[PDB]
Amino acid sequence: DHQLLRYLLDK
Amino acid sequence: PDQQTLLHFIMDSYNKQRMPQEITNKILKEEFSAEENFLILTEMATNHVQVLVEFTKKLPGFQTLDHEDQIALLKGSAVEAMFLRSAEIFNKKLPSGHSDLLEERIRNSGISDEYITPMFSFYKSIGELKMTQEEYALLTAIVILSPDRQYDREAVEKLQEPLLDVLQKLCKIHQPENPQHFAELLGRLTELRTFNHHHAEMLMSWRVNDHKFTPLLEEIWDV
Ligand SMILES: CC(C)c1onc(-c2c(Cl)cccc2Cl)c1COc1ccc(-c2ccc3nc(C(=O)O)ccc3c2)cc1
Repeated sequence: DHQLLRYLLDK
Repeated sequence: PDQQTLLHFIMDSYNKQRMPQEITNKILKEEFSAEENFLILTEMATNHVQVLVEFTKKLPGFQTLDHEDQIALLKGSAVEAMFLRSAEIFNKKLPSGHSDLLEERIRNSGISDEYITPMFSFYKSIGELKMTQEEYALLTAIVILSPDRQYDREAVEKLQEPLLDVLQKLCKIHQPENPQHFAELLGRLTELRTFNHHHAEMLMSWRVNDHKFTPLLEEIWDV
């Protein structure tokens, strides 16, 4: 649902 | 200062993530027109969201929180955190913020006078508080870790209250003559909430006049 925010959090 | 070490790495975090000079130079360097002003503001915002995420990550025990509530907090504080950081630029006249030219661009980017007026009235009021970088940093941290955002509220309070206490102390430790100063700050936060509705209307106006944003902004603002 909120893929880009997840990606930034996990990076 | 029982354990003011948390303030150490908060200011470390607050100074860690930064907007590249090459990107902020555009505020000064580029043409001044409605379209270019909008594009520069969009680029600043989408870059700042990334700075925001890296700041939030570094916050005490943010990564231990529930994953989908982490999103809920990022989405809930985005506009407010950008207003606060932009306030800081105007208030402290941060050189790389190019505040007079940043203001020119905000005042000619398709925003209604209805929103421009309280925006700059807010900036002036917060400036008159004469806040330190540690105050800006802690307010930003407090705003991000708000338990009252849409979509458990309890574990957010466990992370926030420690920060509220540190801010409470620094007021009594760096403004002994005004014991309404901590209350003053918290009052401006309520004024900060007012811009959530304004911003939703700004986005609507921009969208019906064929402005698009970035994927990242589109996600964090639900566009
Ligand atoms: C998406 C665009 C059109 C937009 O929509 N509403 C607002 C909007 C507006 Cl117009 C006002 C308030 C809030 C929002 Cl969301 C904006 C532009 O918002 C900004 C966001 C961030 C910054 C910003 C943040 C950090 C910076 N750091 C430095 C640095 O040197 O570290 C330099 C410049 C910076 C600029 C400026 C405007």
